[PDB]
Amino acid sequence: DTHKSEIAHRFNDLGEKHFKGLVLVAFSQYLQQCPFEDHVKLVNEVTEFAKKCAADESAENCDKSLHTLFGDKLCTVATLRATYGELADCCEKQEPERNECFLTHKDDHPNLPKLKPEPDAQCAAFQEDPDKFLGKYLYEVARRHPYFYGPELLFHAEEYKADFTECCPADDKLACLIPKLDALKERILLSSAKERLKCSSFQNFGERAVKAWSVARLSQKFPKADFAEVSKIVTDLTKVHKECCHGDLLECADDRADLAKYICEHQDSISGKLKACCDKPLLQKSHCIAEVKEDDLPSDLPALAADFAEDKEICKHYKDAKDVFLGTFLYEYSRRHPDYSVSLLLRIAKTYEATLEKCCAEADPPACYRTVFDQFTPLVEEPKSLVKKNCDLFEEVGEYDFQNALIVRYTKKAPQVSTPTLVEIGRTLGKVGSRCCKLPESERLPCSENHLALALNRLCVLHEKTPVSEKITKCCTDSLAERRPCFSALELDEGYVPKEFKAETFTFHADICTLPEDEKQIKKQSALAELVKHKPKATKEQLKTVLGNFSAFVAKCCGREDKEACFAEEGPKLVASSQLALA
Repeated sequence: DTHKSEIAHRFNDLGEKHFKGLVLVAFSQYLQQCPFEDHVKLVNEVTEFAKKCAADESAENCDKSLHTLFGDKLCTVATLRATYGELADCCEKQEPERNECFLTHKDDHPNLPKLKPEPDAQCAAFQEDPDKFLGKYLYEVARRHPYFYGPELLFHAEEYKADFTECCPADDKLACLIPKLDALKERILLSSAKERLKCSSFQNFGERAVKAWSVARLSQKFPKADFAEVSKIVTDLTKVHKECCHGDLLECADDRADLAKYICEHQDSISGKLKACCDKPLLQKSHCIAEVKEDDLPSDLPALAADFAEDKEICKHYKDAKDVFLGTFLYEYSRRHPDYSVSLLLRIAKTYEATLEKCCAEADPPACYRTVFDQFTPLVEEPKSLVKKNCDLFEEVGEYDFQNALIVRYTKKAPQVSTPTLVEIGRTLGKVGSRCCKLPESERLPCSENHLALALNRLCVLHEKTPVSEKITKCCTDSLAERRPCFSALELDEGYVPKEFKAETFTFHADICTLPEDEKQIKKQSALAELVKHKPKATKEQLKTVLGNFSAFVAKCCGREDKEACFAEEGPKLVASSQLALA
């Protein structure tokens, strides 16, 4: 078989730490609400069985697929029906039905307590049992991010470990640690969103979309890599993420390490950016490769016209070599467009395709498609200008205000979406501005739009469980490449029924005062979303004014000796008048 004992195989390939680590992740992700130590128990159990199997691969049940095994193990959890009404059902199922059911049950918004950099308790529990602590952390993250890129989560566990290692004996324990952990969780959220997108793309669009994505993306990254090489990496990487996305984390990690190895063996024909990565220890390397910056364009990028616009037998290649020719196009076009977002590239590929599909059905395809690259211009311009308008706004207005505009913007598009989601999305989209907008300008488009894809996908993912808007559905389930334009193209449904006004929603209390700023913002942005839901027609500018008024009022009442009296005295008036200020 593919390996006598997949479990042994993986155990042997990954080694215990990573294997347990990934099993922990795998398990945490599948069974998100389970006590950490029950996951540890299961991981141990499975790891134990790994070890037995590694010792005797012909042992009873060592033959079983990883999933049967892990599904089996998960299905043994105590409170299975209790904790996971859904999952129990899954457990009656054989693989892969069972895994599929299990994945489906994966909760993308388990809304678990926020992992708070709690330096003392954490440093303590890390100093007590760094293994349990990192485990916990894998668990905490995995369960919060049921699709987090397993291997990556082990890598992040290292950073998490490295953070605590650096910061625990420091006198300045909080201020060594909180920013690291803050950054880590951000890196986590982003990585998570990245992997979520990958996984969503598999789920929702299939491997070919993931592939085309990865082609576009790895072409950008590895522009000096030949197509074959990109393709190879894409196939492998797709497999990696397919596995990971399917909770086949061991395979995923193992394949990933294979891939990293492969990439590092081939770094010279892949990218000079890999050298840094390929010098790194395993997880770092893989991480580094995953996150690798795009290589310099090779100075021998081929003119694309010749093959892709001018070549007379394009239709022929298009007909008998579609995937490849398009893949090639995508590769070629993407490697020379690190300045475009992947989805843009994919849209461009789709237009390229559509244009061949058009041109080749016509009388002189060549005269039709010779202008094929020219049809990319509008595809380019739209996101470029959206990125500009957004960076401009962002620049002008700053993250929170930008988030607010985004919250308004998305709440308008999708007012049925839960406030927290809307806030989350607009918040994340604002973090996109902050991330992307400050980048060298040619990086903002790919940045914004790539990151936008992450956040939309987040919304989409959320929308999967909690479908509230067909328009979201449509945007989420139509072309992944079009998803961002689709969302961008959303505006307010002049159908949507303003959410009934509930004063309390905008009623602030002094509790807000003790909130960290991001939570006060969230509270404001939540009210803001709510202001929008209630007054969908209210312009962002009215909303901004009103939120302004709310913020001021909050700021003021928080600064009052009697915070609550302030909120109590002044809130309702503002709540009432706010409404006047809207639609």
